[PDB]
Amino acid sequence: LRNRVTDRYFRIQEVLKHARHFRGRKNRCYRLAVRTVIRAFVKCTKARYLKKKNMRTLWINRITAASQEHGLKYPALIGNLVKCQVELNRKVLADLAIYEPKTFKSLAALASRRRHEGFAAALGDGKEPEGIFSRVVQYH
Amino acid sequence: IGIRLTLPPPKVVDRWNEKRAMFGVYDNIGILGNFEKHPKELIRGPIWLRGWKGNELQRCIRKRKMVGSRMFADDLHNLNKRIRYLYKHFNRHGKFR
Amino acid sequence: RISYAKTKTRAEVRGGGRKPWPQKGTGRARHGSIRSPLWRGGGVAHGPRGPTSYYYMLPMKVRALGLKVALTVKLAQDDLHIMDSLELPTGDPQYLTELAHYRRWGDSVLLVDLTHEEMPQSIVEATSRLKTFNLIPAVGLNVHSMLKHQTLVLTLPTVAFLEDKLLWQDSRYRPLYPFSLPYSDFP
Amino acid sequence: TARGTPSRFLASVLHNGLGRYVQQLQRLSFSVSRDGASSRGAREFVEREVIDFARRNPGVVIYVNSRPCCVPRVVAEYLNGAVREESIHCKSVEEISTL
Amino acid sequence: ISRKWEKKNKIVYPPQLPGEPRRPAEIYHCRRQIKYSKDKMWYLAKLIRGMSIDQALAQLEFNDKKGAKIIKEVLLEAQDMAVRDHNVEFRSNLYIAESTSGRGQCLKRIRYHGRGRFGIMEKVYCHYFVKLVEGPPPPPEPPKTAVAHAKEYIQQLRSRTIVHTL
Amino acid sequence: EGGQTPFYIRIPKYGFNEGHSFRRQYKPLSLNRLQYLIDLGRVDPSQPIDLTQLVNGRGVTIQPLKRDYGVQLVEEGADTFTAKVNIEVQLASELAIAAIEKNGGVVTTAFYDPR
Amino acid sequence: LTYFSARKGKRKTVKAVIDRFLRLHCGLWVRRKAGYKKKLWKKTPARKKRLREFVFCNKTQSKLLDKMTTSFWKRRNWYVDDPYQKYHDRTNLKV
Amino acid sequence: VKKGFRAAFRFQKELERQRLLRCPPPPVRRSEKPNWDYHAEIQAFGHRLQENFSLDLLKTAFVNSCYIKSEEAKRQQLKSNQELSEQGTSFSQTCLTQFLEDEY
RNA sequence: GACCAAUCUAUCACCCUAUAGAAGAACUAAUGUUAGUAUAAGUAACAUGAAAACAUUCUCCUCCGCAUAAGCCUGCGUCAGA
RNA sequence: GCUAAACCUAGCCCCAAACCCACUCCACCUUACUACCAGCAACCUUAGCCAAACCAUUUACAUAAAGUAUAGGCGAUAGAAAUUGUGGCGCAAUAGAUAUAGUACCGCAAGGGAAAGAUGAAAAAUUAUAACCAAGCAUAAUAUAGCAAGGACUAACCCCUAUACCUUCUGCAUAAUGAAUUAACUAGAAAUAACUUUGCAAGGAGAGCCAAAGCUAAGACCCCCGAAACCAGACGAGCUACCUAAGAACAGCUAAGAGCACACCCGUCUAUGUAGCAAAAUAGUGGGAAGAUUUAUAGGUAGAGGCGACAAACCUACCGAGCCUGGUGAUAGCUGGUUGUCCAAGAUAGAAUCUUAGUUCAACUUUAAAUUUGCCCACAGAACCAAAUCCCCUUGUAAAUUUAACUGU
Ligand SMILES: [Mg+2]
Ligand SMILES: [Mg+2]
Ligand SMILES: [Mg+2]
Ligand SMILES: [Mg+2]
Ligand SMILES: [Mg+2]
Ligand SMILES: [Mg+2]
Ligand SMILES: [Mg+2]
Ligand SMILES: [Mg+2]
Ligand SMILES: [Mg+2]
Ligand SMILES: [Mg+2]
Ligand SMILES: [Mg+2]
Ligand SMILES: [Mg+2]
Ligand SMILES: [Mg+2]
Ligand SMILES: [Mg+2]
Ligand SMILES: [Mg+2]
Ligand SMILES: [Mg+2]
Ligand SMILES: [Mg+2]
Ligand SMILES: [Mg+2]
Ligand SMILES: [Mg+2]
Ligand SMILES: [Mg+2]
Ligand SMILES: [Mg+2]
Ligand SMILES: [Mg+2]
Ligand SMILES: [Mg+2]
Ligand SMILES: [Mg+2]
Ligand SMILES: [Mg+2]
Ligand SMILES: [Mg+2]
Ligand SMILES: [Mg+2]
Ligand SMILES: [Mg+2]
Ligand SMILES: [Mg+2]
Ligand SMILES: [Mg+2]
Ligand SMILES: [Mg+2]
Ligand SMILES: [Mg+2]
Ligand SMILES: [Mg+2]
Ligand SMILES: [Mg+2]
Ligand SMILES: [Mg+2]
Ligand SMILES: [Mg+2]
Repeated sequence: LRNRVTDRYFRIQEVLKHARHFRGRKNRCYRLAVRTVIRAFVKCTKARYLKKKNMRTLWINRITAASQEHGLKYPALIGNLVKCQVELNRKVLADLAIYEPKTFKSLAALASRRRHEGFAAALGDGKEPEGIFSRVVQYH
Repeated sequence: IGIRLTLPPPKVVDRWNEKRAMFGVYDNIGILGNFEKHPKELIRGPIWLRGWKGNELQRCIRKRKMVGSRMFADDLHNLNKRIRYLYKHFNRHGKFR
Repeated sequence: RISYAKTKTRAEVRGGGRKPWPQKGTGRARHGSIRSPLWRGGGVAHGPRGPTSYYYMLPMKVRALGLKVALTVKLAQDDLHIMDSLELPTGDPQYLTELAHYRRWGDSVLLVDLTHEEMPQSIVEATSRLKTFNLIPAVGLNVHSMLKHQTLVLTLPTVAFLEDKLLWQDSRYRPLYPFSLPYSDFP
Repeated sequence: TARGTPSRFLASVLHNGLGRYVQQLQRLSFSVSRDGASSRGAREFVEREVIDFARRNPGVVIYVNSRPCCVPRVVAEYLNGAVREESIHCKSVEEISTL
Repeated sequence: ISRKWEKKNKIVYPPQLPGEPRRPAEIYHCRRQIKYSKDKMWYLAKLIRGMSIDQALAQLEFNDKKGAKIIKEVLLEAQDMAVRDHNVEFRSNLYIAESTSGRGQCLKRIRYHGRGRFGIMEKVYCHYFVKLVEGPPPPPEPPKTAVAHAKEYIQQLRSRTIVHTL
Repeated sequence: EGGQTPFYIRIPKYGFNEGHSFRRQYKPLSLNRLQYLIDLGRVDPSQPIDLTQLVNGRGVTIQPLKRDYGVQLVEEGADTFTAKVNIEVQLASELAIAAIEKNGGVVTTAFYDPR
Repeated sequence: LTYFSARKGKRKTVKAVIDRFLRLHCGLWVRRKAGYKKKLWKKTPARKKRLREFVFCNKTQSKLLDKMTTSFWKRRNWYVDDPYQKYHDRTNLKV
Repeated sequence: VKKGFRAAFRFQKELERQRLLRCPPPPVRRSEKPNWDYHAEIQAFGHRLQENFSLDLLKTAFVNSCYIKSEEAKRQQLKSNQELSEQGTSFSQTCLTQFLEDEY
């Protein structure tokens, strides 16, 4: 032959190194190993958004469970927390609820106070308390 | 397995060989040798071609019309078959037309 | 360069022509003539056919410009050298090698002369027993040999002949017919 | 491909952030080639960048093998014992400096 | 071709010191080219693994199988070599440690079907390896009782940490 | 074109290049070209301006093949022309003939066979 | 079309095009409208006058005719007396 | 016989790596390896911790008694680390006790 | 459009790399071809009449057997090992 | 570790150079390897596939002139002269000649056709290298669940996810074909013309060819396997159909191309067999069995033919006309495939076509370049027998025309 193939086994090894823990011929035969590695890479690249959504849902469920244990709901709690210029993501909320029950208890108390103040305002239109905890701090 | 095991021996190569040290020498004799011999006559190869690029079919027709008078029977038949196949594939089969 | 590789196509291959296992008969893959590129030991589908040749000429002015460029490169690079007569006091390769090493020339000193008939026996014998130094007449000067070697050596007559033959290429009329003809003005 | 690849929890080698800061890089061995077009970048580095790099942090010692090598490599050892033997085959001076 | 089991018998270890164990002597032996299948040889090997040499020979002497006599002769030759060459005093203090049986170099023949066809008839050949280690045989791994299962469950429940957080 | 009458067949025939293999042809020769040649040295006016002199000076490169039987003349450089020399060209017009004669020249015509 | 001949190994020109067309150095192909010599009694004078006039070719048609010809036909035409002498060269053009 | 060479070299390197992975040799001291320095390495180690101290004393602080005995036995065919180590451990214990008493 | 695994050629290299010239220059498939090996699978098919001193005897069947034209060429005798 | 994996040297292709071989001893045209005895032999236009989308006349066997004249269902095409003038940028046992050899094997016949081997200085070295590299197994069998993989997890499973690849077609896991892996072989050769860069310039090229800025030189572009089927001569009546010469067979019983019934000839039916005993077998019921009966031996009838109690049946297992050779690597609007990484632009109104499974033009799309207007645009302008549409300044913008290319729809 003329300048035939002389560097093929290394390609097979590089393709199989990612298949050193599969079942069946997927960890030996190159034909099926190629498709297996391709599918594995595609799924690993597509599962990032799924992982993000799963983590978000898990944090939401944890915060809802903490609120229920403290005596509140997740939507109302989030609304009251947002209605106080106290922006806090869900990860920190879950971490506090897990490793800081007193912090989450104080946060739930503040949320309930804000809820009651908003209800009183909507009922009587203020005049002129405007909620001691309400009244956002203006900026310029 | 397709790949062998033991490496090969040291492929010795004499860069200063008699032909390498004299490769290309005595060429271009026309531009300075008051034009006495064309470089196309320096190459040592076939007799039917010695300074004409051409193509496959053209080279085959050349070899036929220049050596076909003293070629073997089987060789001449194979050359004729090759010429006919090349013609049928070029002047009919292909693309861009 | 003139290639020489030649394969055997499916037609030029010996044997074959029948029809093993008919189409609608056996349940094997459809096949026609044995020795096909899909079989073992058959002919090559596409390959080198006959001895090819990548021959093609270039303008003489392009060659002259290339030679001038090679000369300028060998000169500006502190590699060119001019002499008066390629002679030696004895004619031993050891003496020439020692002189080249002392003068800090290099290893591959390309010596050039003219005529080829006026070569002295001393330098001839000194160069006919080495692998780096080679005696080549001015008539046989190219670019490959100049770029392959390190330094270059020339003499007054060689330089004059080279300059004349490289300047004649400039300021000339059309060839009309091959320059091999006698020509009046041209010698 | 995490299931088929080992993992490790984030941590430090000695909590250098608390007290003093110790350079984790230990030594550097350059295998430059004198005659060879496959180490021009490494040569230019060892010429006009290695001195500045060594003087910018005296807590690291660098060596220069300068042996007949066909592929220039760099051995980056560490205190814990890890070794990162990388290759710098055909690389600009800026790329080698950044690496 | 690849002979190695016969070469393993020439391994040499350095001289042991007084403050060191006895190190049970290992034995290696195998017969090449055996006109027999491989699945039955592996069955016989699995049958003769944890048992000693005496029980192995006793079971082989009453095993209606062609390979039984071959395995018995192989074990007898291995015991003789161990008592003679490898230097071993006790003849019954040897037990089987490893036993396999791989295929050999097979030929090819024709069977001739009832039509214009046929099939390849390979001459299945096999081998037989055995490893006899000095000393008495080890006891069989007893089944884990309920206490072991409870301990494993308690360990698994105690070795669990929070997930997806600090 | 799939089977229909191709475009290059639907057009009828005509005697366009009928006798094209025999129609005499001559390379044009401009008076400005002659003046430029005389000024650049080649084709000196001290000798007859025969076809050999023009071929040597390489002013109008012709070819024996291609049904060419000499060289013709053109009345381009009618003005700013001063050569004064016997010119020999196969064809010539009255305008250029007079333009050359008034300058002291002698216009003539000949016929060169193929060989 | 014959891309490669069987004797010399070169291209071949279709004589039909050479007989039904006319080459010009300017890069255009001249032709003649068909029907200029059949059923002339039923054609109105305007139609007969329009049919007795030459016509040029399109870009694709000109390229096809060129492909069907060789470089030999692209030579000049310094005829002693030809009516198409003032058409081989095109002057006054800006894209 | 494939006309490959670089692929053969890569395969030989892979086989050498596999052999090294098979029977890995014992971990030899880094001092015996080729690329190694003593004075420069000691200076780099001293400058890494960000301070300044004598070099001869630091060198002597690394010489043990068993090492000196082995060197003498080999030569038959540079002080010690007793007082220095004692002072170091005493100072470390005192500092740790003081810190624990001041903070706890 | 930008790169690039393998080879030969001219160039310092020389624990394997660079500049240009060439493609029989780069396989998960063409009921593709060659070589070994899984799959049904140890599944389908299969023979050797009985006792015994291995001398010998017993049970059953037979349209089969004898020599030859056609046809084969040493093809169940001895000697040693399989 | 069983089985395995590599070695490279014998030899092959090209021309470069000469023009080659050929009876020791017997034997060889009769039945070839046969010591021996009365009878004609020779010279033959090659056809055919294929392209014109069929196909009859038609289609090929140093340089320039010139792919010109000329011939041609004047269309697909064919195409002259006078003049001129001693090594491999090769192959290294699936490659190279098929070759260790034209060897068995199919075979009565023409005819087709492969591999043997691997360390070396001593195999008259005992004694083995370093195990490691694919496919099948042992060391080491499985433990809810579901394209065999991911996020993970302190952990294997347990938690959530997602309908194998390629080709076709508007549409896919689809139940449309392809597939058991591994190692080797295996599928884009270039053209008038065009684009980019070198050198000179109204000239260049190492005669010939082109010139109202041109030419030269280089770089870059045109796949494989697959039928039915024809021509000319060999090989084929040892089985089948017919003919020719000389021979053989037909118990017995009842009594004449008579009847039953041995041997014997063929097989109307059942059952088994269906990769079996057999690429056409086993039992009786079946017709004949001194006659149009069967058969041992030899010769003759060969494909546009022979033969034929016509079954258009047979002619060596497949005969609506057996195989081989050389034309045929035939052709083919048709099935299948057409090998490494990454970036960008990238969906078509219709017409013709012995045509709608195919081709061309047009239209869409891509590249380099010169030009200036490209789209919604506002008053208005645009017919007697409803949503609407065309031109359209300022206004948003940056798009549009053309030139030279060429694949793709
Ligand atoms: Mg989200
Ligand atoms: Mg053939
Ligand atoms: Mg072949
Ligand atoms: Mg039609
Ligand atoms: Mg493969
Ligand atoms: Mg299939
Ligand atoms: Mg395949
Ligand atoms: Mg089964
Ligand atoms: Mg029996
Ligand atoms: Mg055809
Ligand atoms: Mg046809
Ligand atoms: Mg002639
Ligand atoms: Mg071969
Ligand atoms: Mg071969
Ligand atoms: Mg394996
Ligand atoms: Mg998976
Ligand atoms: Mg595909
Ligand atoms: Mg397809
Ligand atoms: Mg469709
Ligand atoms: Mg399916
Ligand atoms: Mg121009
Ligand atoms: Mg017969
Ligand atoms: Mg009959
Ligand atoms: Mg019936
Ligand atoms: Mg059946
Ligand atoms: Mg009847
Ligand atoms: Mg009867
Ligand atoms: Mg009777
Ligand atoms: Mg036939
Ligand atoms: Mg064929
Ligand atoms: Mg084909
Ligand atoms: Mg059709
Ligand atoms: Mg299909
Ligand atoms: Mg391929
Ligand atoms: Mg895009
Ligand atoms: Mg029609």
